[PDB]
Amino acid sequence: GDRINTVRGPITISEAGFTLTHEHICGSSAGFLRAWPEFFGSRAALVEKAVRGLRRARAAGVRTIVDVSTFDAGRDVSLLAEVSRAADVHIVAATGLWEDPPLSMRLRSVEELTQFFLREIQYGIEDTGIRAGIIKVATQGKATPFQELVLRAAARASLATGVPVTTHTFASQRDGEQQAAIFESEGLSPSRVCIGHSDDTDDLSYLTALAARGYLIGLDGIPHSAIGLEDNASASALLGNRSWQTRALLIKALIDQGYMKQILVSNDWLFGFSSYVTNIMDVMDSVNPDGMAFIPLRVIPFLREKGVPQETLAGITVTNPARFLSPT
Amino acid sequence: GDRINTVRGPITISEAGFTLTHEHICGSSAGFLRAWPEFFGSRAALVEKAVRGLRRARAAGVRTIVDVSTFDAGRDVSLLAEVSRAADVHIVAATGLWEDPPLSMRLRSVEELTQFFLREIQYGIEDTGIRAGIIKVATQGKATPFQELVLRAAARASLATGVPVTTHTFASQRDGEQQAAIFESEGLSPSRVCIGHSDDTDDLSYLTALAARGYLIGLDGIPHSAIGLEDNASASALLGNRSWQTRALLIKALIDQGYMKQILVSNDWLFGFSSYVTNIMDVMDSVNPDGMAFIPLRVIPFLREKGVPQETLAGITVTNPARFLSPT
Ligand SMILES: [Zn+2]
Ligand SMILES: [Zn+2]
Ligand SMILES: [Zn+2]
Ligand SMILES: [Zn+2]
Repeated sequence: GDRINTVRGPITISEAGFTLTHEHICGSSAGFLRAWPEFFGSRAALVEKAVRGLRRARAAGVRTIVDVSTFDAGRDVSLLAEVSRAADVHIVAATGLWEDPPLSMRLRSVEELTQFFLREIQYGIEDTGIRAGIIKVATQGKATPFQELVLRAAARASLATGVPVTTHTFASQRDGEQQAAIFESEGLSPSRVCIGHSDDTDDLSYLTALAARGYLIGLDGIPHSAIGLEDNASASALLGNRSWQTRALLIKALIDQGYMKQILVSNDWLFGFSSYVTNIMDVMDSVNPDGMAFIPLRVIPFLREKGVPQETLAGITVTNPARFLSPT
Repeated sequence: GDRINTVRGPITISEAGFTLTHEHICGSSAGFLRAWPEFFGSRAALVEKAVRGLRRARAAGVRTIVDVSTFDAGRDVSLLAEVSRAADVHIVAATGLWEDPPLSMRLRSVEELTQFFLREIQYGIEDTGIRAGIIKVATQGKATPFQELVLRAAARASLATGVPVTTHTFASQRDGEQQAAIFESEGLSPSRVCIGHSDDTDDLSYLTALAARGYLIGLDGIPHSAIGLEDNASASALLGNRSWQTRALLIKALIDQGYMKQILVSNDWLFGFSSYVTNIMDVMDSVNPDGMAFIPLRVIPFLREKGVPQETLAGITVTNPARFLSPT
């Protein structure tokens, strides 16, 4: 209630500080890093790259990241703890399910899924004792029958524990509207939910319809852009053709509409990425060499020059994540 | 070449003895047993159930099982080693990919997949040092583009190492024909391939077309039957409405056609099964309380009473698996 669970234990709300609410140490699949570490060069190479990136983010002012990798995104909390220890950056781990649940998850009931999410929040992840501080869910268009169960189980786990929910959307398909409907049918407060990848769309009617009913809006992929890589079909499909400035200006748009307290900003960066095409991490790193430091080093000064007060940006990067993550 | 790799190290061909060539300790998904052991009651309960079942199989004459669980079927070779040690039954582990590859596998090239399979055969699975003795692959109808890559990578790994390939089919769709075509396009000898779940069909033209060109025929689900459970839709979809006697008589049919040296027989049993509906293991155990001992306790005497000589059944259960598994 007055503590947020991290991969190194509980921290006070004050300790979280500048917080990136949607990040990944490694976007993978369950068991994959253990079974095929050479895909990333080596496990040690992945750790070192992550520690260097988090250290640079910490020098730019970041104090906490929320790693929203789930079980099926290959979340390895022992890896997160090692990297968090070495970089002196808090890492909040996630439960929930992302875009790639295996059969052993896809065949489960809403009650079974709730047990699993509660296990990772209340007891621990695997045998590590590390407890999730957030629940991650996903749709990519209209929800599959199973995804409806996942969203309902996430609501039930959140209602039992006060831990918030954050989502993956196909933003241009307005997924947040169906996600909101399911969450609200289970009695979940919108104040406990971040509708993520919302910077993937320019539709202000969709974004303000979510914000008006109390949802937090995840503008979490600001440096994702393939402008300058139209040659590259896979990178264009993943990153889009909208500039980082266009994405960042949605932060100002929601501020100007009165929603500054409901905005959560992040990079959605990673240090390894096996769940997409080979060498995508190299392509992404050439687009954005600042990595997770892109928000404080480039987005914050950009919004300042566009006239957003520093106090407003401090509220967005410090106050909003603390209010969101604090169990309630 | 003169050794078969098991989860406890290499064994001589003579040590394999009576061998069940298609079995599972636990049909699951990667990482699932680690993340949610309570699904199986407990990890300790799963181990104990498996040790009891293997001990009963050993008392019935079984000396070796081939666990054809892949990475994506949740193969845990440390679990296999513990159960193999406690029951004094050799267990051969598998590499390859089954019906549920995650994104981090599905996006890989044929070259990358070959590296992964070779890793598990030549170096070891995860950090355990345990090496696979067989490569498992799967189609369920016409092969997906990715499944074509898996089959080709399996052929390449087999050609480099001499380790055999065994397959999952939708037998009534005659999957073995396309599997054979892809394998042969890569230069793989049919003598290194078992076309599995072949007892799911009664089509003798399909079965003899595979056997005639040299494939081994996996009659591996003999006790799978939902006769007596027409009420149960999920069990009927999984197990089928053909009797175990009907499946077992395919063994005699292929013997009578001259293929006794190409028949491999098994139960396709499991001690846990999270990749299907909840409580399926209870349903399956009520259908077949003998578990993995069903082949020696019921199928062998049944074929004897139908006139198959004991020497022929000994060739099928001892000689054929040794010839198949011996790297060449
Ligand atoms: Zn996402
Ligand atoms: Zn993400
Ligand atoms: Zn199968
Ligand atoms: Zn099987």
